[PDB]
Amino acid sequence: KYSGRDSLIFLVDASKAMFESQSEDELTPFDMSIQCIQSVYISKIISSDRDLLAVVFYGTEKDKNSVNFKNIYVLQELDNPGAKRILELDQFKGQQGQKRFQDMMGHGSDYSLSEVLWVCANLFSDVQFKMSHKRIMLFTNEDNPHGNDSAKASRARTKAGDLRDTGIFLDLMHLKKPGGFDISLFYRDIISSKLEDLLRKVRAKETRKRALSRLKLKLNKDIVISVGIYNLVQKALKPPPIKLYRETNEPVKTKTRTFNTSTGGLLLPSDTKRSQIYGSRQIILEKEETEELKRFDDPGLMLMGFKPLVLLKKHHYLRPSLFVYPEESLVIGSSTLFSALLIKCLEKEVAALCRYTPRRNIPPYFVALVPQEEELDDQKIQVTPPGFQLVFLPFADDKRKMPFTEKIMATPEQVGKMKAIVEKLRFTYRSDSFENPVLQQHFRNLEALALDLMEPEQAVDLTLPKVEAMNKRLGSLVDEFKELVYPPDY
Amino acid sequence: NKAAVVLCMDVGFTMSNSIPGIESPFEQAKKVITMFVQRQVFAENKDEIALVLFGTDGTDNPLSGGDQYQNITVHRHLMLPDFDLLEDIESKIQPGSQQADFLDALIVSMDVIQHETIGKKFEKRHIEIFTDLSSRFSKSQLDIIIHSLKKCDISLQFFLPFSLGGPFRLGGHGPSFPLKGITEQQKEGLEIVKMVMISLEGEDGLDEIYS
DNA sequence: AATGTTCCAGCGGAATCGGCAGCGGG
DNA sequence: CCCGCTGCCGATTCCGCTGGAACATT
Repeated sequence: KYSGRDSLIFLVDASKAMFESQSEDELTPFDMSIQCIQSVYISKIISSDRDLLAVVFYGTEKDKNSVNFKNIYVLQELDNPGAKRILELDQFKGQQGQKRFQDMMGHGSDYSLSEVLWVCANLFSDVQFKMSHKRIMLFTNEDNPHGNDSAKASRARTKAGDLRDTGIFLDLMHLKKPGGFDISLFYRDIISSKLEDLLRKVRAKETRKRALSRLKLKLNKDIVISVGIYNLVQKALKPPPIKLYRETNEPVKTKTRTFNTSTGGLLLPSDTKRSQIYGSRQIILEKEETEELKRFDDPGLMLMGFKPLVLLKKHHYLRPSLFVYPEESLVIGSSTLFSALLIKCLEKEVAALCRYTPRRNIPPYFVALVPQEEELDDQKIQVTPPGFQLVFLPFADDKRKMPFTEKIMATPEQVGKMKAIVEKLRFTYRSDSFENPVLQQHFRNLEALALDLMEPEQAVDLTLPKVEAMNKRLGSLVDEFKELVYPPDY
Repeated sequence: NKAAVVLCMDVGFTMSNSIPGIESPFEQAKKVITMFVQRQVFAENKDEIALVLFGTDGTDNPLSGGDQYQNITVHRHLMLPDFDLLEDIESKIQPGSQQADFLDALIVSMDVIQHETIGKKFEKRHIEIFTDLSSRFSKSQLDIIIHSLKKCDISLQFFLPFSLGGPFRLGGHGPSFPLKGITEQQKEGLEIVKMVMISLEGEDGLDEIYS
């Protein structure tokens, strides 16, 4: 579902074995889990700040939960992330936080592992939202919570399957007791370490999936196929500021109005017109008139014909491409025509040409529906979906003409040394990972301001060049390029 | 900086002839020129428009020596195009049925350019022609006017009606003349203007000719 | 003055949901 | 004329994208 917010309950182990660092001074696994949950909060508070997150402690001494089982402590009932909750968990970092944990609730007890799963189920079941995925991350290192009891183990397995049928998927990341994954737990039955990503993989991102347009691709008289116009790439930008009242930090509820026809008195949207003063004379017309002089067609795509992909030269770019994909629910059988067009156009290497009109009152604009073929493998590399790509076509004045009065070639021997350099610097472009320095820095400064901790981090700009790396990895050939035919000559 | 365009457009009877069944070349040229001046006026750019009509009723020309330089009226000098210059084309139904020549309008265009290139700096000089190429061409002087074009460093542009060699209405990315739109007088007119323009700067001029 | 950024305004998708009609029974 | 459901369809809320207008800079 579109409005299905994701849920995640953190179930960490506080029994005995995470408050000792296996005779090391590196990190106690309880602290490791708290670090991981801090990371997840700070990630989803700017990535998915509508998902619900919860922290629950088991194996503790005192208890808190809606059922009043012993040794189960729900630190936070599941809800949207916030700074308050990140701080509430931050007070358990390190050994000082370890002893704070010791004194507020206190580790060491006989947990059940079947009451705690029941508490997690109740948490999931007590929220009034549509949930897309229920998932529970179990932070534990112990293998046999049933070391002295088999009835307890059977009840735990029963309740685990009892969770699973209601769509609650338990996944387990084990805090390595000796610091390496050789403790192979036999609980492949209960569950459905891969944890460094969970410490820091996604500094900043977003989540959605939506049409952005539901149009009719009409075959110029009556053959109309409903179709969605998705946005595959968007250029996200920082959230807009909120006007906030100094003395109390409250939203201020702006209100704009126009008045004072030299008198003082509110002007309704009906007693004003729109004018443009050209040369000396002023042209006046009303709001609906100035909305309707840009109106050519109805929303939708209309084929202008077909052109092979070759003669639309791929530097005519002005607007990021969109993605045509068939939508059957509006008019039935559209996907059949869409598939037929996709296959035939791919085999002929011909892209459709349409007159695009996204909204009701907007000038038409020429687009090319370039077919793209879905690619996939055994590994299931679903990195491009089948359908069309709307390349927006410039008209005549979106183009600009340049000086062009310069034509001087270089001798066919500098090309060789530039080839040397470029093959030296040749590198695979990317799959991801050029995150916006401005956006990332904004997020980090905002994190610092909200958690007022120490002072804001410095995002490492992946965009910057590794200048010394290039200089050393080329060595003594760039200077050979500099002075082969053209000295400064003073 | 600035620019100055001196339009010369025909109003002769043959160019303003009756509709064969599609349009009239006078109306098409009027639409093109009104679109040009429309863009200029509403773009609020610092350019001057000097409009002259060849093949008019009278001859309100700065120079009219005897028989030659006739039926040509310099309606506007190089001045900022206002709504007056646009309503003028909107209020110019009269063709003034005296078809005389077009090269006379060209030499008048150079004359007015030199007459008005005073006190106003200009980096570009352009002159536009709209002609059915149906009148008797004048060969009073051709080489010297070419030399004048070369020395004055100006570039012209010639537009001609549908006659170049489906129901072509205005523009449809297709044919220009419906079945056969040219006559031998128009044939030789196209020939002479082509050779003149080629002699001016060659194939680029052959590229700068549009229906 | 040329442009990039910010800001404001407007349109649409999607989910929800309430009541507006029209349609049978009393 | 009532009375009652019950489809269902309109409008709201929430997002999000785009466009237009305003800003500030060399």
